[PDB]
Formats: sequence, C-alpha cells, structure tokens
Amino acid sequence: ELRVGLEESELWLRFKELTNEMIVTKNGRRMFPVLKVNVSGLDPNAMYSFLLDFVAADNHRWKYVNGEWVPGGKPEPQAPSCVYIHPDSPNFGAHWMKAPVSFSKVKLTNKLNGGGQIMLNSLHKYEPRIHIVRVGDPQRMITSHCFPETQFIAVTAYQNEEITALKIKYN
Ligand SMILES: Cc1ccc(N[C@H]2CCN(c3ccccc3Cl)C2=O)cc1C(N)=O
Repeated sequence: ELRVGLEESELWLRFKELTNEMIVTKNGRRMFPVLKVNVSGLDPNAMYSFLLDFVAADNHRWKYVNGEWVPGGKPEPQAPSCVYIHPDSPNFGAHWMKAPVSFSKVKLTNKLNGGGQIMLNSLHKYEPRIHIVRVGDPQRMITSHCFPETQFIAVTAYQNEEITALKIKYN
C-alpha cells in the first residue's frame, strides 16, 4: 500500500544517461534536477517526518578521462552521516500525500559548514535515499527508499560539457 514514486523520472534519466553531476561548494549548492516524490499509502490522520540522506555507491572514486567516466582511484574516507529533515516535518500523512514532496532547499557541500547541508566527497558517486518516520511511534519504525534514477557524481566543477549544457537547457 505504501508507494513512493519519483516525479520527473524521465528528466533524471536524461542526466543519468550522460552520468549526472552535482556541484558541491564551500557554502552549499542546491541540486538540479530537484528531487521530488509522490507518496501514497500513509495514514492521512497520522503524522510523519520525511528525511533525506545520500548513500555512497562505490568503493572507489571516479575520474573523467577522454570524455568517459572511469574508476579514478581509491576512495577517500567516507563522508560524515548527514541527514536533511524536510522543512514541512512533522506533518500529517494528508499533507505529504496531497502534493509531491520536494527537496528544493537541500544543499550539497564539500565542507562541514553552516546549515543542514550535506557533506559529500568530490569525484565520488552518491544516490539520494528518503526515509519516512512516524511521530509518536514506540517502535520508531522507519521506511527507507532509494532512487537509482537520481544517482550522480559530486564535483567541484562540471566535467562533461553535455551535463553543463543540459543543466542550462532544462533549468
Ligand atoms: C489504518 C492505517 C494504518 C497505517 C497506515 N500506514 C502505515 C504504513 C506506513 N506507515 C509508517 C509507519 C511508521 C513509520 C513509517 C511509516 Cl511509512 C504507516 O503509518 C495506513 C492506514 C490506512 N490509511 O488505512
């Protein structure tokens, strides 16, 4: 009954086809595309919080060489666990289900700086993951959901000029 669907999956797949890249900066940078999901099968009367984190996909980093992403060395030590709390939290299941849940305000950074920003290692691959937690639950039940369409490589600057162009075209 619980269903969490990626919105604009076709657009994400265009970026994923090229290998998607997300800029990280000292002060933090919002994502494009924005991660948005539709949710069904929550209790409309209950209250939930929506959380987001980013899971490392490989035991190595990457490098863009001759127009191709290739394994580019041993990984750096894993990034700190950073979780983003959706600012609508806590809210009724009715709230989360009446309209897609958008994580427009989350910012990716390469420094532990000011904010609820997400710390990522440049040239490493990550995948957004959403968690739903119910308030007042003595079992502290959490549901976790991964989105393979939204995988990307964190970068201090775009490597693929097709990514640079695509981000301008669709944004
Ligand atoms: C009657 C009723 C009870 C429960 C639910 N939803 C469950 C499943 C997900 N979940 C849930 C619970 C804890 C943490 C995270 C989640 Cl996601 C819930 O609270 C729907 C109905 C209904 N509308 O019939």
